[PDB]
Amino acid sequence: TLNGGITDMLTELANFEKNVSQAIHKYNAYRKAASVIAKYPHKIKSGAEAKKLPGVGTKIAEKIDEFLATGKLRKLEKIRQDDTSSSINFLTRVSGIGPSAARKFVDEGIKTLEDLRKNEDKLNHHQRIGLKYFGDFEKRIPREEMLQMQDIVLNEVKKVDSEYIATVCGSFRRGAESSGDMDVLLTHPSFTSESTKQPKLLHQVVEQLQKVHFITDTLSKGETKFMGVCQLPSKNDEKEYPHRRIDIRLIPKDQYYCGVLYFTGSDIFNKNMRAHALEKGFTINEYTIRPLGVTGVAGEPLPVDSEKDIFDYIQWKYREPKDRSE
DNA sequence: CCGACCGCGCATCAGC
DNA sequence: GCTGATGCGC
DNA sequence: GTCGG
Ligand SMILES: Nc1nc2c(ncn2[C@H]2C[C@H](O)[C@@H](COP(=O)(O)CP(=O)(O)OP(=O)(O)O)O2)c(=O)[nH]1
Ligand SMILES: [Mg+2]
Ligand SMILES: [Mg+2]
Ligand code: NA
Ligand code: NA
Repeated sequence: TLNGGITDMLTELANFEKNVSQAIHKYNAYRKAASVIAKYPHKIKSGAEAKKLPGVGTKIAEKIDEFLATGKLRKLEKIRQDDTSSSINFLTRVSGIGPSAARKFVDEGIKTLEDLRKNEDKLNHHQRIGLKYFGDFEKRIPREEMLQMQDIVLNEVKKVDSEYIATVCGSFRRGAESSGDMDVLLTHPSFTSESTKQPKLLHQVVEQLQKVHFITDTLSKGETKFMGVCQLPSKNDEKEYPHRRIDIRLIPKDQYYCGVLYFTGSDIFNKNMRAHALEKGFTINEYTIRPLGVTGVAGEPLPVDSEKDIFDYIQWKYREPKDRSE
């Protein structure tokens, strides 16, 4: 990682605009620029060299100049002194508290972790679990645990039916040696884009993962999506593993390829692929890649039998999971 | 200039 | 109760 | 904040 200083600074700036300014376009601008800079294999030596990058414009470039000259931006160091902004930033780091609730709590005089662990009657279920596992959720998962976690889920799924197919995606499918969480894609033949043949098809999986105590908390559940907590088992007098965010996404089997494409990401990569789908005359979601007419008409689902079928439509040579860590 | 800047599932609230 | 907008997350 | 047209 060649320009950690610059990319860090942009991530700070991005977080501030999102959490404190509630300026979601400025946030996505910083996030893009942080991404392209994070991928560029020269060590940036001036703001001018960095303005040659796309998504880096003038205001970023002058920030990049001030930061190599001094190791800092005073904008950020002011943001770091201001008690109210700092407190907001900090509360967003609890899962389920975003910019709106972070500022509400700070206006209510709730600004630190103690205050939360005392006004829980003001937290909803998600925020409650979030603070409960606050330290754990800040920790990364070494890939070796991801593999450990992978065996449990995939084998517990064949127990409910051997026609379930599960594919870990997220940063694990991109090849990271550490992940924020585990993201799991769920396929069954009896749930095409049409027949809801067997209901509770995703509840089946979840409940079985709860029997064997792999899943231990729930942030949200639905026919298509489960956000919860999981924990690896440990040996005698072996200390416990940290509790981990787990996401499970059930998707029609005949739309699998747009499922993995969505779920391996990254999130920025999907924004750039989907924005480029739009320039080429298509729209892409988790389910389909559709044509557009000059009239805002989301056209008719187009046939894909490979991930690369998606790329060819928008005229992209295939990028391997390792290369979409944008 | 300035319009666009990804697309969706779930929880919760307001309003009726 | 539903519907529609909003927060928050993937 | 940055970009295409
Ligand atoms: N289109 C789109 N896809 C997204 C978005 N956010 C996530 N995804 C897709 C792509 C994303 O890869 C996947 C899971 O998102 P996470 O688990 O939150 C982040 P991951 O990439 O796994 O990295 P980690 O921090 O966990 O190490 O859903 C989004 O905003 N938009
Ligand atoms: Mg992930
Ligand atoms: Mg996830
Ligand atoms: Na530029
Ligand atoms: Na949060």
